[PDB]
Amino acid sequence: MVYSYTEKKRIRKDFGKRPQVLDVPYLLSIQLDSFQKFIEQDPEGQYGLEAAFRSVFPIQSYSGNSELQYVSYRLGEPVFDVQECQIRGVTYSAPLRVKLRLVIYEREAPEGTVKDIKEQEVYMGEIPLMTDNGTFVINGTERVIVSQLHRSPGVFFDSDKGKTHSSGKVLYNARIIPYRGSWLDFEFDPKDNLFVRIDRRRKLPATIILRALNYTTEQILDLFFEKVIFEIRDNKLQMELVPERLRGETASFDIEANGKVYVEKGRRITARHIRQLEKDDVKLIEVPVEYIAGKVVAKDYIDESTGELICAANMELSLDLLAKLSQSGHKRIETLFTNDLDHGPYISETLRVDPTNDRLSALVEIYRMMRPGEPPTREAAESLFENLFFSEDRYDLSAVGRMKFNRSLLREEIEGSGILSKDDIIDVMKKLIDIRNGKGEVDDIDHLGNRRIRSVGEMAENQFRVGLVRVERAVKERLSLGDLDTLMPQDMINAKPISAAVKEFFGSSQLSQFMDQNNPLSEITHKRRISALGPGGLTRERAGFEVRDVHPTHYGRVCPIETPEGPNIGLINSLSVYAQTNEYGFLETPYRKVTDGVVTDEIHYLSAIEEGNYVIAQANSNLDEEGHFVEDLVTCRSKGESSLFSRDQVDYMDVSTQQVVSVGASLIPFLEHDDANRALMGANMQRQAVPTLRADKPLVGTGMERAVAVDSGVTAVAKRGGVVQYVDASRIVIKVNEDEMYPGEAGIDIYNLTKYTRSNQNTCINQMPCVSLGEPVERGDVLADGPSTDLGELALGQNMRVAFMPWNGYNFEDSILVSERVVQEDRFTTIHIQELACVSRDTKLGPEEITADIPNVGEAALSKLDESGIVYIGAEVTGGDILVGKVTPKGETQLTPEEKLLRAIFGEKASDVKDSSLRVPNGVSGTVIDVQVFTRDGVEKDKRALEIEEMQLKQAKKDLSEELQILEAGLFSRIRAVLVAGGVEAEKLDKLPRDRWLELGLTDEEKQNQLEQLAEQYDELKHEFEKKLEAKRRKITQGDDLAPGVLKIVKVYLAVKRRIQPGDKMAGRHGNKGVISKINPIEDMPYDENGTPVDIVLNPLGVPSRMNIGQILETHLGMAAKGIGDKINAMLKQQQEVAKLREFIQRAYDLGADVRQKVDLSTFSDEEVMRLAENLRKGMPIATPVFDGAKEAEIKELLKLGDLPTSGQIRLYDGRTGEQFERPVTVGYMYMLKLNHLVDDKMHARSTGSYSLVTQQPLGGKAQFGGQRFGEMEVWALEAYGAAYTLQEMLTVKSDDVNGRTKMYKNIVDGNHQMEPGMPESFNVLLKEIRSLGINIELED
Amino acid sequence: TAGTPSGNGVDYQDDELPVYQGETTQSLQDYLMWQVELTPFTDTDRAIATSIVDAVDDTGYLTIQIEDIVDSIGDDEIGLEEVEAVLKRIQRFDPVGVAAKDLRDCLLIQLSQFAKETPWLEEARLIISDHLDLLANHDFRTLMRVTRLKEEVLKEAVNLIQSLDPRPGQSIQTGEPEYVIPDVLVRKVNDRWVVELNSDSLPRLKINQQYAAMGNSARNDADGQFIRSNLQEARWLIKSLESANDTLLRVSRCIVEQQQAFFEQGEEYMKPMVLADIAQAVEMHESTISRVTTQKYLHSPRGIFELKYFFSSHVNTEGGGEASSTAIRALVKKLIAAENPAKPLSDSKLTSMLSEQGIMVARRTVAKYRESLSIPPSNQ
Amino acid sequence: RPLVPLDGGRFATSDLNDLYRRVINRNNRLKRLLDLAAPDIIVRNEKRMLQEAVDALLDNGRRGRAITGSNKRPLKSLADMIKGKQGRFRQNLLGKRVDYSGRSVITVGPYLRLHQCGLPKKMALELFKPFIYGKLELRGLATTIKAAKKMVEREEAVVWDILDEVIREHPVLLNRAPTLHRLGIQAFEPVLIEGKAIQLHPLVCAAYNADFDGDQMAVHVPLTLEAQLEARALMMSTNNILSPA
DNA sequence: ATGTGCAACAGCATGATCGCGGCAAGCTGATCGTGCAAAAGTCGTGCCAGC
RNA sequence: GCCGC
Ligand SMILES: [Mg+2]
Repeated sequence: MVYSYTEKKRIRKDFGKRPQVLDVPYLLSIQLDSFQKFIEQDPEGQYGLEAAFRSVFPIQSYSGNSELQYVSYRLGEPVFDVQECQIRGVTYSAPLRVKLRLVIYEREAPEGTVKDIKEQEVYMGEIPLMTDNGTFVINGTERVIVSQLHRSPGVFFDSDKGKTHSSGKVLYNARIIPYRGSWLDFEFDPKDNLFVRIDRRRKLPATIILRALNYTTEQILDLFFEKVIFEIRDNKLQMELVPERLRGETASFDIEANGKVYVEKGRRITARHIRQLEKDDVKLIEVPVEYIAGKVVAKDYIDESTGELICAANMELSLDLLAKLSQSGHKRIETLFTNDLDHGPYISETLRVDPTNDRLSALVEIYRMMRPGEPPTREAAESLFENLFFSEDRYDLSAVGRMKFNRSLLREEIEGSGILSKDDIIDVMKKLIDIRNGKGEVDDIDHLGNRRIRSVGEMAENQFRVGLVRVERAVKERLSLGDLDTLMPQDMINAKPISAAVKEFFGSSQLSQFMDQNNPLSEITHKRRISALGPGGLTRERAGFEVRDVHPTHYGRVCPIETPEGPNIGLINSLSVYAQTNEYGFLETPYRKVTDGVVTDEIHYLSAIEEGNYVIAQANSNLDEEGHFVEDLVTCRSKGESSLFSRDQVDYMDVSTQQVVSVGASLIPFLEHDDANRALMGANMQRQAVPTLRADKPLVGTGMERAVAVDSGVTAVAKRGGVVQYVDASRIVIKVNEDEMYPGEAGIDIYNLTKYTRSNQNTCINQMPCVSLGEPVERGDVLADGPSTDLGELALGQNMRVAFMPWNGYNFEDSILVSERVVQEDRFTTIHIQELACVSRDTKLGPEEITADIPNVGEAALSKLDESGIVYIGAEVTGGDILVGKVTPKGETQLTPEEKLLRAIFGEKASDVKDSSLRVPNGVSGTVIDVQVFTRDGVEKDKRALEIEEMQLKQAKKDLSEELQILEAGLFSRIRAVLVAGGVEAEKLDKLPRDRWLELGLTDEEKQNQLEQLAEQYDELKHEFEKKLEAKRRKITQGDDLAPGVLKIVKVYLAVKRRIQPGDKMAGRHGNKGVISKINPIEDMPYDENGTPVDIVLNPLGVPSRMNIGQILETHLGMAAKGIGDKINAMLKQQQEVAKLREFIQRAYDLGADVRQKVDLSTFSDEEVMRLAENLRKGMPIATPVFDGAKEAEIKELLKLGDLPTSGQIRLYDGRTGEQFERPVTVGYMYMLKLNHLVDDKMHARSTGSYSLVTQQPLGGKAQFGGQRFGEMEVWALEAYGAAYTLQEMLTVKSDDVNGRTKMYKNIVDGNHQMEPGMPESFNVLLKEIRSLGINIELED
Repeated sequence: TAGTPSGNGVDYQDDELPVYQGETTQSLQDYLMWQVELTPFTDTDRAIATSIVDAVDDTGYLTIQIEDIVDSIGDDEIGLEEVEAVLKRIQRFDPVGVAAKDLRDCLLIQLSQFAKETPWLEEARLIISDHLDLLANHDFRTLMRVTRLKEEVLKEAVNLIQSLDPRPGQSIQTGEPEYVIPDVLVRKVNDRWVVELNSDSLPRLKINQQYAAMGNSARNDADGQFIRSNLQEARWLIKSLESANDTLLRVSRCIVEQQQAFFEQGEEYMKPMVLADIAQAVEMHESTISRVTTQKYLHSPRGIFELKYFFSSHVNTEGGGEASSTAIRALVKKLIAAENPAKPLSDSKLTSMLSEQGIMVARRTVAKYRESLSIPPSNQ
Repeated sequence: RPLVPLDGGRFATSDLNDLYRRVINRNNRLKRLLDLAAPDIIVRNEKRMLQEAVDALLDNGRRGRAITGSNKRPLKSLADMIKGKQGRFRQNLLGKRVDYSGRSVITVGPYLRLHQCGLPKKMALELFKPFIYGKLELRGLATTIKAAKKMVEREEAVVWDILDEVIREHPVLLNRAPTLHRLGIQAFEPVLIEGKAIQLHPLVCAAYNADFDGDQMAVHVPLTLEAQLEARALMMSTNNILSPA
């Protein structure tokens, strides 16, 4: 109840100090949920394949009265499972079956149909599926897909830092970004002119687009400005009063209110005068005529006498114009505001710049600017403008785009048309003018509320949509030439482009890369990875200093610690433990609701925008029993800041202290005691560890090991756990209990563990059981632990006894000193697996045969080859041994006498057939593990192929017959009970087979009903098992459909053990790394007064400068834990009774200062206590959470419990001199990992090899036997030394002097040591290159 | 595809402007020159060594005569005595026995490099190698009497001789058997033996040509429109490739139509189809069809991988109508192999058997068919 | 300008070959169309085509927004692939790769002198192969070069003895990849050690800016009397003790 | 008092942006038909020399 | 491209 079966075997001592509200999520929910939403059926057309089909289908020809109606779709069962798919090297995918019908409409009768062919489902392409762990097995690989962090479609306003024209003038711009389509932009000139940049083309005034929307000059001036009315009647020339707008202005003359002076000429302009004027109800008042001189007419007043009128908008007025309008009777004149206090002159200047005022003129102008080719004919311009924006299939903002668009402009409605209208462009322009005016502010583009996440499902949906559009384009053509005989497969189903697009996206993309397979931690980290790069992302060199900086919005969403170092720092991030993605695609993080002064248990997920308003408390703020805050003033985040608030002003609380760290950074104990960058290095280095031979749990952990181990999927977890029936190194069979059971056919659970298997990084993957026999298990318990996992806990390192002291300079700088005892116990010894393959491929001259006998090959070479030419399993091959014996034919149809006598003396071939055999590459050694020969259909079966097929059939029958045995035993038990009910012969009945001829008939009812039904069920069971067995046999024995050219394939695996050595690299999980300097003998290492030497010696000089106190704290804590473990081991050694041992374990499990763990041994069974105590001989595995855990006092009392000094330092004696070191030395246990950088892959040397055809210089890199590159800086250094002869021998003799190389080699062999230089080939190549142009360059004498 | 191979070894030169650059390979002649450059030779000796190693074939034997080498030198005091010494020095290089004039010399030099105490050194040094080599080619029943030695000793001397390398210098080759078969013409078995074509890449080429040429033309960055600058080159290329694939498919369909029986039941059922037979079928001239189907290759479950192997005009004056000499040769090979241990296989007897079977062929032709790819089993 | 080989006998033309082929095609078509007395419009178009092909061959990426092809990547013209970054960076002007060069991870040796470094014997016996061949042929252990080569291949004990004899006073020079000043490359006297890691004297780490947490070095052999004297009398670690800045 | 010459400002195109090393991954193709003489090449057939 | 210095 309190603890599960897998946890009662070994309980970590949690230091706690704070309860946990909600548990850590599945840690893999993003990829799983995204692909589930992409794949699963949806009754509505919301998302996925159904959404794409509804987007394109239904489709009809151009008035051809023929349409294809789409109804539902399905995915067929995969033809291979995951394991055999990986072992074969093929893609794991499912066929796509789509059901659609052809309808033929009546030509004579409108809206009538004549035919309706409802043909069955058809096939187009195969959609790859993801495994249970979120991986896409394509081409026999893993190929995880990385999520992308991009800018959400919508509207963004920016100020470009206001430094472009060097005048200090800040420039505002607005951008409209759709999900798919062409961008739109607005910009501000330094002369304050509205300019647009459509599709990033040359800048044009906004007035062309503004007029293209059927907007006249009067209407634009009316909508974009607040027009005022000027009344000139009986020469009074009054003005309407708008005191609200009249804020800043100078009175040109005396201002009187209803004939009484209100404001004098040039009087006070303060708010008091405005308030006094507004208080008095005053009608229109007269003004001096000089004020109207600067005014501009807005409307276009018409003269009632003659058709002539002053329609010149955006123009001032003249003194004669006043008389002209008075003659026409214009009593009221409409003029815009023309006030510059907060508003200003806009839009009008752009209309003055551009004189086009017609929709046709604007359309042709934008057609010329967009397309500088052929001028339009009133149809090209209209159609092109309709295609640019406001087109259903050309321009499209997603629902998130519409949401952001409406929210940024303060519109209540969220949902809306997915295509932009006429009004929103006007609203955007008005908003930009508003920001320029002063009201409003620019938004942050690095704000996490403006950045979205694209997962695998959405990208796959987009690729499928593109492919289906391409298919549709071809489909539309055929319908014009369609008769009634055509069906759906004959209607251009076109699987080719669907499959091509989908496979191109999955197999070859920037965001679909090989997944890391070192540890489960690297797989977990890679799966939940956020990347800013990609197709639609931001490139490395385009990234400024601000996009790769941590933001105050990164709190509970992305980790500020985990990130790559050099190129991609800040561009690749990792999700936090509790972070999850909103419905629209924005990051979220949970918080606890706070009501009054008590924090509640209900949990709300807040995004980046919502959390910006509330006041959020801290996770590590103390609370009372009732939930109230124990102190009045608490620390909170209000708006991107930190300050103290009252106990009542808070609104939310953090769920836990791990909210801001990712999975990788959660496994670092004492993270708060490490420097940020060194902890970054430690977190990045924890993922490069190599799983060892034997797993070893960490003594000082965190408690996240169980979650990482279970959620990664390397282990084997029970799903309907009952009791364990049969155990083996390769199988576990569990008898599911009766309480939960599927009715009928009984049922058992069979788990086939994956033995030694090559991973992506050429490491080893192996699973071994954890249950012994007859041991009851529950659902979710761990049965087998995969690579680097001990009893269901992440264990990717080993517990090393460490002394912090300088030792004769052998730990100088970052080096590490290691004892020989560490080497002897095979710690840090890893298994590496390699795959080698050879293919027999047909040729014109004849087929390629794989045979044991190899011409011109001695008998010693054929010793390790079988009768079929394939190595025996288990043979140890080194150097250049032959693996597969393959012969290539040669062509000769002219039998000359010498070849005739050659054939006479020797075999019929006379060794004409060349040999091309798969040999081990030099420097590679190991034991042959597996051979996986594949053959084509029709070709003769290989001799070993029969043996492998036999073993596969044996395994299938062995794992299939268990359920048959169970079912037949149940049937026999039922028959025995029936015969016991009547006419029981007991042992006499049990002795004869077939229930002693079904116990005759006995009673009529039993014979007619019981015995007959039992016999019928028995026969049906036999027939069912038999058909299933021959189905398995047929599936096993088949000819693999190979490539048209290939004929046979053989794959060979080699496994080798890599031991530790001075060249190897070793590092802890606190950012402290190094290389081994020496493997010291046991008697030379320092020892304490008990004679036990240390295993590792490190330098104290590396602690203070790097600022890692977690190192020392973990060392002390590991020493305390191992002291308690030693006490338990010693007390178990002396055969002490169970009572005292239980008392000691209970005392050790109740330590700490009010921890939240309540483990008690009172309810523990005695055998359970014995097993748990036997599991703590090697140490007590205590756990400290990330930002709360053990303190100095608790560590010291833990030390005092185990009879160890509280200072953490003991007296060491020199193993060489026998003298005691003058000062005490810090000794303890530190968890040390083994990184993937070994000198067996980093040691290289070359004297002579191969050179390129061009420039004749040595090749580069290992596996090609290349030479080290002597770059430009090395030559600069040689020049600065004055070494001219060394430089000359570097440039000519060693690299490019073709004759010089041979001459110098001949001199060296003879012993001359003479140079004889020449002309490098590269200069000749350069001369030929320059001469290949029209330029002549020559070497004059 | 149930089983798919892992990607074959391939690479391309990166971070280097002349992409793919190259990679030097070491051949037999290059290795011989490298060995020559590291031994003390005079200038005349060096010239002779270069001249004689230039003539080394792929198998490691000298193709040109020694007197012809002397004539090639064309200088006095370089008579055959000197070139003989130089060649004999050259022979003892890393592929021991390389640059050998004949088989006898190769065995002599191979046996020379030994402990001089092997059980049958003098037995096969000259009695077997330098003499009665033709006898050793046959059963060598009279060789024991000729050499005055017991047959038991010869039974081990023959094995000792066979222990030597027959063709030294062929273990140095660095070429890779990458001359695999594209099989651009794929074929599967159906109710009518349908024939398809793979590796067309026509949709891919069309898409790439579009996205490049029409992509630049549709792009509005350049002034005007590239309606013919780039758009009207991809169309020409696509049309040419489509026409080529169409005529190839038509020729293949004609070939399978006239040669259905070769693929059905027995393999040796080819009609003697001529170029005019397909020319009239496809209404195209014979020259184009001959140039089209002269190295194109098909992928058949049982038939040969070629498109010219079927094109035979070998009527051979068959009794009933006409026949193909390919089937006649196949039948002769099958019958000759399946015969008595004596295996007479006489040309007259084979011709009589073929005539009885219905193939009216002269006794002199059958000798040519047999000698093309076989030898008479003691028919003389 | 070699053309790339593919699987089978197929050959794929490189970018320069494509440019030359296009220029030749345009020239041939223009020549054949000139003699037909065609209207001047198509003559004008074909002359423009030939000119554009010539500019694309000589200088890609200008006047026509590049030609690209088959991967939506610009084709490499004659000037773009002159030498590395259009200059002389990669395979000329001090960019050469060299023979007699090695590389491995460095560790610390506190027992060393200022002029000594620890050289693995597997890294040796490969850099000093021709010297070992010469010493074997000179001492009479092997007469032919083939015998000496085979004996070195079999790595017998006398081979190790001769290697130790031939390394005696031959200085070797180690450099670290970011060579910032002239002290980033120095000449030491090799000492044969068993293993795979180079043992560097701690006192030169500051000059090298080297630490033992995973760095690597490169080893070059000065195989000439003049080069040996220069490495001993100029670039020895005992020679440079004061920084030249 | 109006017209002409010269210096300055804004816009546009061009060139460059540290090394060294190890996994990796895709292949970058082809082309065209012509219908005919003119040539070279090839096959069914009969010959003499060796056993 | 990923990683190491
Ligand atoms: Mg370092």
